[PDB]
Amino acid sequence: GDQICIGYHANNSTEQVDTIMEKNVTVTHAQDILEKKHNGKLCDLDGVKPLILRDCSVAGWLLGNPMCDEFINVPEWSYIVEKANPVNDLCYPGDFNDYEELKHLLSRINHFEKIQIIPKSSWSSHEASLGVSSACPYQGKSSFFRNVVWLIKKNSTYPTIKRSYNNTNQEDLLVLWGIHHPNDAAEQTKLYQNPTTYISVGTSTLNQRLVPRIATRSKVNGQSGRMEFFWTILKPNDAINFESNGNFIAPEYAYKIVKKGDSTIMKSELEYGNCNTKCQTPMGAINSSMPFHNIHPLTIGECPKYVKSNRLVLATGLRNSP
Amino acid sequence: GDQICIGYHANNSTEQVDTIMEKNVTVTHAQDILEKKHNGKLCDLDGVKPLILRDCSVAGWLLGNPMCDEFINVPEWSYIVEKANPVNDLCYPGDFNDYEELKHLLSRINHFEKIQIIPKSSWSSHEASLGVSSACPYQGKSSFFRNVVWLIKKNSTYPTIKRSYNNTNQEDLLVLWGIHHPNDAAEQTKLYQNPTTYISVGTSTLNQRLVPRIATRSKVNGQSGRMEFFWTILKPNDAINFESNGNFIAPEYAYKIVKKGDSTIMKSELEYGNCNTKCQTPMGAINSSMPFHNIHPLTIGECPKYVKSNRLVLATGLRNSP
Amino acid sequence: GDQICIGYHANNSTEQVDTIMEKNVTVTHAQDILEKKHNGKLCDLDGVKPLILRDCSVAGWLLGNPMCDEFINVPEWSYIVEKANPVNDLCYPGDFNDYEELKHLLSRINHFEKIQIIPKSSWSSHEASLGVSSACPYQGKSSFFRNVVWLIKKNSTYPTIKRSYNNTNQEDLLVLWGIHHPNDAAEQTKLYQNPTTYISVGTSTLNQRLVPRIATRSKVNGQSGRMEFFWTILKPNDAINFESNGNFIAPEYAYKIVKKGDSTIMKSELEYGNCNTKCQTPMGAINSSMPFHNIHPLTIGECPKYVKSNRLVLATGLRNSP
Amino acid sequence: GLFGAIAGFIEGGWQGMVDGWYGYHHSNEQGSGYAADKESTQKAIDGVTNKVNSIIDKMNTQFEAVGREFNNLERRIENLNKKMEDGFLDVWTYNAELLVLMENERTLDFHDSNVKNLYDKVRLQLRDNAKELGNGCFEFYHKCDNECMESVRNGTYDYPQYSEEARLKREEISS
Amino acid sequence: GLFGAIAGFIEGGWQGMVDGWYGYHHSNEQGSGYAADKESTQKAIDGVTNKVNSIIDKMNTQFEAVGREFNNLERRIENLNKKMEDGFLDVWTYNAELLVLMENERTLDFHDSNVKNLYDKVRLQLRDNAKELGNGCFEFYHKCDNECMESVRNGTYDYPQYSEEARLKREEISS
Amino acid sequence: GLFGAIAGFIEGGWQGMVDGWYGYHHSNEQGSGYAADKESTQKAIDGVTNKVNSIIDKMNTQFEAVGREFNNLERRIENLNKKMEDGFLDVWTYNAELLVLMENERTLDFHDSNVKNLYDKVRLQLRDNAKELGNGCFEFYHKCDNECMESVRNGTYDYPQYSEEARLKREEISS
Ligand SMILES: *[C@@H]1O[C@H](CO)[C@@H](O[C@@H]2O[C@H](CO)[C@@H](O[C@@H]3O[C@H](CO)[C@@H](O)[C@H](O)[C@@H]3O)[C@H](O)[C@H]2NC(C)=O)[C@H](O)[C@H]1NC(C)=O
Ligand SMILES: *[C@@H]1O[C@H](CO)[C@@H](O[C@@H]2O[C@H](CO)[C@@H](O[C@@H]3O[C@H](CO)[C@@H](O)[C@H](O)[C@@H]3O)[C@H](O)[C@H]2NC(C)=O)[C@H](O)[C@H]1NC(C)=O
Ligand SMILES: *C1O[C@H](CO)[C@@H](O[C@@H]2O[C@H](CO)[C@@H](O)[C@H](O)[C@H]2NC(C)=O)[C@H](O)[C@H]1NC(C)=O
Ligand SMILES: *[C@@H]1O[C@H](CO)[C@@H](O[C@@H]2O[C@H](CO)[C@@H](O)[C@H](O)[C@H]2NC(C)=O)[C@H](O)[C@H]1NC(C)=O
Ligand SMILES: *[C@@H]1O[C@H](CO)[C@@H](O[C@@H]2O[C@H](CO)[C@@H](O)[C@H](O)[C@H]2NC(C)=O)[C@H](O)[C@H]1NC(C)=O
Ligand SMILES: *[C@@H]1O[C@H](CO)[C@@H](O[C@@H]2O[C@H](CO)[C@@H](O)[C@H](O)[C@H]2NC(C)=O)[C@H](O)[C@H]1NC(C)=O
Repeated sequence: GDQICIGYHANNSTEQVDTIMEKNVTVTHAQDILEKKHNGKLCDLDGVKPLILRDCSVAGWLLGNPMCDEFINVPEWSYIVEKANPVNDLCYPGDFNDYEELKHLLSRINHFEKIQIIPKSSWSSHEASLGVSSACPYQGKSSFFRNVVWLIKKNSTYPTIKRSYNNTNQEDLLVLWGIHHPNDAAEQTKLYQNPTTYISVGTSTLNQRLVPRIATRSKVNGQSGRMEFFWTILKPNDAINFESNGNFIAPEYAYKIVKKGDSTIMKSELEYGNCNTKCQTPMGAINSSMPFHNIHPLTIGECPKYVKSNRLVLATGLRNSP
Repeated sequence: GDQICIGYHANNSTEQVDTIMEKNVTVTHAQDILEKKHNGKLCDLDGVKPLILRDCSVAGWLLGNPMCDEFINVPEWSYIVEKANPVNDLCYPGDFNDYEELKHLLSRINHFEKIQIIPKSSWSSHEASLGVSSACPYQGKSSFFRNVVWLIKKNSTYPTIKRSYNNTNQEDLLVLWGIHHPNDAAEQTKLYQNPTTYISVGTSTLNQRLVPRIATRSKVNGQSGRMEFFWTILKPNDAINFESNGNFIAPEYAYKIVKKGDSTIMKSELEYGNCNTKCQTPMGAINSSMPFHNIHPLTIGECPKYVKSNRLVLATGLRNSP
Repeated sequence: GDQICIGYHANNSTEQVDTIMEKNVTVTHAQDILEKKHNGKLCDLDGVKPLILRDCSVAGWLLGNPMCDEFINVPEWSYIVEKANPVNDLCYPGDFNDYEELKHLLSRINHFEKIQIIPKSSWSSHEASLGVSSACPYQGKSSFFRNVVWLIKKNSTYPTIKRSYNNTNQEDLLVLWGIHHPNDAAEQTKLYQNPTTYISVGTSTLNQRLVPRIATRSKVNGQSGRMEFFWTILKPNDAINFESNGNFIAPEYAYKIVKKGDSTIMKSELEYGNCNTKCQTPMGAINSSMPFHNIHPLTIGECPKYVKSNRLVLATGLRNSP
Repeated sequence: GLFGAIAGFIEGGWQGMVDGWYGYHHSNEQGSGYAADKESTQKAIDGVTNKVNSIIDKMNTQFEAVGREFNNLERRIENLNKKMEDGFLDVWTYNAELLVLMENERTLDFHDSNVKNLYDKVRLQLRDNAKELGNGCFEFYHKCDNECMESVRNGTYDYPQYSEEARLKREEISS
Repeated sequence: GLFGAIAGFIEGGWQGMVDGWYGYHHSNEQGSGYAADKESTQKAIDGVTNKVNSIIDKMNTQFEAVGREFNNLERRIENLNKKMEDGFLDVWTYNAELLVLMENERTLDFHDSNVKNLYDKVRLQLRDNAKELGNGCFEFYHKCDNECMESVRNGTYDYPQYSEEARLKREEISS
Repeated sequence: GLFGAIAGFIEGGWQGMVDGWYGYHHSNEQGSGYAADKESTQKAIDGVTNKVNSIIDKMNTQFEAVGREFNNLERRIENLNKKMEDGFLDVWTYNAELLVLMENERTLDFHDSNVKNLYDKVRLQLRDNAKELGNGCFEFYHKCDNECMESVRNGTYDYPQYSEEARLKREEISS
């Protein structure tokens, strides 16, 4: 007689697959659902560069830490990248108020521009160029934050400062200032004449009065004094008024800012690689299509769901067993 | 010979369905799983009305903003509805302490009743009926929050206030008070004789001392002064003691309150429609049965899970293809 | 002729199972997927005991509440257990700053040891052994927190305290201090000579100045005064400086602390049962294998997902119907 | 259809049948017609309804929840909440979609299965007393009437009755 | 049962069988009895166990977590946490319940499938050397004994042996 | 394989076939060979691809999100976030793994199903004009050629043509 026989394909494939009821099943064709490849660099998010502070904290950068720079004349960014432990933070020891909140606000910026709000030389009846310490060494010469001024008494006098700035720009503006909390009463008189002192700042919103807190503390970068910093967004048509009797660290520069979206600060020791993704990782970018990845939990972007496994291998073909 | 043939139903249905392996499959009968219908009104939650503040913030309401009313003489509510940007907030510019927390506390109330705690006329040796401003215009006449009193010096004197109230009701009661932070020293003396001043409030829990903060600020509703408010729950048997030398904005009314559960503040421009649901939405109520909806994420009640899709259509019948 | 018939198993099982399409289906063999058994005691997490405060709040324990003890000379723990409403908290009424955050920090500790930081007898020119009240009755004799000293004027004088401690240990150390907020001016003078008063504490981090707040309050455990407490972690090489004029509640003891992980505070009325698990529950431990349990939501450990159901019964055998 | 039913031997389903979901179509010497099968159709309705219901009823955990509440100095927390809401949206959206896809498939196969069941019940009830056409149809080796086909639906067709009428009628067609 | 097995031609399963899950029941000229099939029953146990295990083993992600921690000026956040806990409970509760429902269904069908597999293996091994009763039972055209049915289980039944014994025995019944 | 196909009557699949996934293997009087079936193989490719795609495409909700941001006096909140992230990882990890497991199973059964479909299409097209070997193979009662098997694939095999050639050839083998 004559025959016909029905059969199925089989090839030289050795790729295994798992089943609800069976393990290590040899299959004709298979498809990995799980992304495992990254590119080991930092990239633009949707064609917008990150802000990569190299050895600086955000604080370090915003205040002018002498060892950081103001070279971050990048007008716009999509996310910020700090190192694990940036080396350049507050050269002069101190504190920064609502730092994290400020960091979050700054994580993604549509426009950012540095403006000389109160110019270093307009302090006619106070000493502007002397507030300088070995805690912030610039080039062997001792120094201090660039974007902020440490005012000292002129002659043996510190007149009450009364001074304000109208935001006549259209952009919101971020403004910063600080107090010096000296170590002791002598140190007070030496820097500012007056024993009792205050800074008061008012906005349409802000209503603060700082008062220096004198106390023996431990030296930090050789300094037992402390610097405490403060900020706000000054709204387009508003005005900020400062008034001090003196422990005042005056703004010099402030930032025009246009904020149109949030992101986060990423921690990575990687460097920029001219490059773009829709999804970024402290270990590198992902050119995603898979709905799952196992690279790293702390992503930024439109990413595959992060998963804890090595294999998500889906069966295309059939039971290809020798 | 004779026949019998087995076949299946087919009708004039054109409703399509999707399958893991097939798209646009024509089917005999089908069932939508996804709720899409709302009724465009705000309704009671389980037969309990919401509190709909019309043009008032909660703050505006609680303090007596002149343009708000005390007509919110509804005893009980299940959730609150503020507008996006209520027009009547703090007529006199200022701040409210732990405002959100208090909003959250107030979002759902079992009983609520306004009680005269310290009568506006018991201030014999201070001026009670003068604390009034053009920032809170009532009917052309200028004025001020209703539920709270802005005490001014009588003759040229402001005796130290010592004053307390025992909560002798069974209900917790919510109590509110403020400081005035004047613009300058002259303004201080004008309203209150004394240059140095304080309010201190004590409970079995609260232990505060406020001190007015003088500063040049920008005018807001024509005022560069500020009002700062504060609150607590005064427990049934307890007692609150006020003492001031004077920048004191004294309670007149406080609120009996019985809290038996939480909800939230909803933002909607809709109005009440006499009506009931088990699930509400800023765009309207849902008479739910389906396990999924796509109307709006910000719901209140027992809701179908909110989902991002148009079709969750489940196959009832079979392959009805022409 | 001769026969063979194909059939399937059937036994005397009456265990039912449910199906997407069928309910109450009788089955040959079945497997429960849902854990329901606990052992009704508290156990070590991975061989590390919990800290079971019996009638004491953490505050009560940390401060030396006389009715608590310092018997908690257990050097390490994996989680803390407080009762719902511990009876022994702040015998002297008052407040504890960042109490929850401290609780959280303490929930799991690698090493913990109590060190005499500023010894009770080193107060030569102040009264150390008098700060005692009936609010903290010890054995009929009235008394006060053990780990902290309530300094009073000697003769009729309270010299300004200037005093510091260097952390020369390798371990971080947790330090605590308080202010006393008297009821009135007379009470002030009585305890400390000086009418105007401050405590200021400084670290490489901490920069605080406290000022007692005088006010009529309600008696609590017969006391209208109040005690406010504060804390920090003093870093290995750092130093804490105290300076007071006097409403100071001085540390006597502080804690060396090595933190290598977090957990939480569990609320339970249960007692220790010598015993171990990888997963604990206020109602008892679970020896888990199942991927789901329905015992209790507030677990600590590596647990099965908590679920709302009684039956997760999976079919092993087949349709065993009589 | 997987079970050789819908996409297989039975090409197209009879619209002429309103009775139920599954059924028969006779063409005997009286006339012709279609009366649906009932235990089958009934067990299916039950099953589909049940599937729909359990898909609804097993969520019967949901409970009271809410909308959104932080000031613009708590933006990190607002973000926290966004993520969480966002994440649940991603889970539920994905699950619901695939749940539907998967169950829709199993449904259409469930029907095919039953059809083949019904086909095979008839087939076995009358071994070689009938011819297997391949259209999903059976031709009788003997003559048959209306009352005749009642037992066919019943499950009370008697093989040894019309066997020798078929057996001789079978050899007549042979060669 | 979907494959015509349990709810179909084999009405009821033999309790008399303890050997395994699936099997045979002979009634030859020696006597009668039931010895279960082994490769089949074994492959099933394997499968079911495996399903149970993977359902357990694939969660093997869970890890350290906790209970609850905000004061009453942090109620908004307490609510945030509630929502999240609540939302996970709704997810897990729903999935687990439907997982069981769906997989239970597939299980009972998996058994039906194997039964029909076993039925059809026997059926094909001996084409027209046996009669198809419809009770899930086969009658031999020839005589058979105990050693005879070993090859039947084995899969070593020889068709061309008892063919002409059946072939003549088939025409004897015909007419 | 559940449908008696892969683990059943067809032991092993032909590697000799590159054409497609499913097919035939003739051994007529010209020679022998295997040309795959196309509508079947095509409908399968479509189906599998579709499954893969929908598994990818139905997540098409994801959107912008982020990393980690609280100071060490906000540890309780850091914990809150951890739990949330952790919880999502547990959800996705479990779902993905089981999804794959379940769908892998349904895939391998889907193939078995189609094979049996194809087997049964051939089988019915030519009732007793062919012999059912049991190897998944059919032997013709008559002689057959290459052009002969085109209609066999086509679905245009004519039964009443070679019926009496089979019928007489059937009795010749009988006894
Ligand atoms: C910062 O300076 C700006 C600009 O000088 C101030 O806003 C300005 O204030 C003027 C005059 O007060 C405003 O003009 C006013 O407009 C309304 C109608 O809109 C009119 O009825 C008034 O009579 C008045 O003319 C306007 O907003 C703006 N001036 C212009 C021409 O742009 C702002 O007040 C300053 N910041 C603060 C808070 O002091
Ligand atoms: C807390 O007390 C410890 C005591 O061990 C202090 O650490 C010590 O600090 C001194 C400086 O104050 C260091 O001495 C220095 O040593 C170099 C030579 O090695 C010498 O030329 C300098 O004159 C200088 O004084 C010493 O290295 C260091 N010892 C240790 C063990 O680290 C610590 O500074 C105290 N905390 C503070 C900041 O008060
Ligand atoms: C507020 O007044 C209430 C109501 O009278 C006081 O409660 C009484 O106070 C006495 C005095 O100690 C106690 O016997 C009981 O607590 C209460 N008696 C009754 C019959 O209620 C309460 O003391 C007052 N609160 C304060 C802070 O003084
Ligand atoms: C199932 O197959 C996989 C093959 O990938 C097995 O994984 C083994 O793990 C070792 C490491 O010990 C690898 O080097 C090999 O790929 C695998 N071993 C061998 C010898 O094949 C897995 O262990 C196998 N069986 C099961 C289910 O445990
Ligand atoms: C099958 O599904 C939908 C629904 O019918 C189709 O959406 C259509 O898109 C194409 C043009 O892109 C048109 O045929 C129709 O006008 C659309 N229908 C709608 C949404 O009304 C879908 O494209 C169909 N299949 C494909 C891939 O074309
Ligand atoms: C399927 O069977 C279960 C067996 O537990 C039934 O459970 C009963 O539920 C009722 C509620 O109406 C209780 O009063 C009984 O205590 C339970 N029965 C017993 C004694 O086992 C369940 O109701 C059944 N499902 C349905 C509704 O058919």
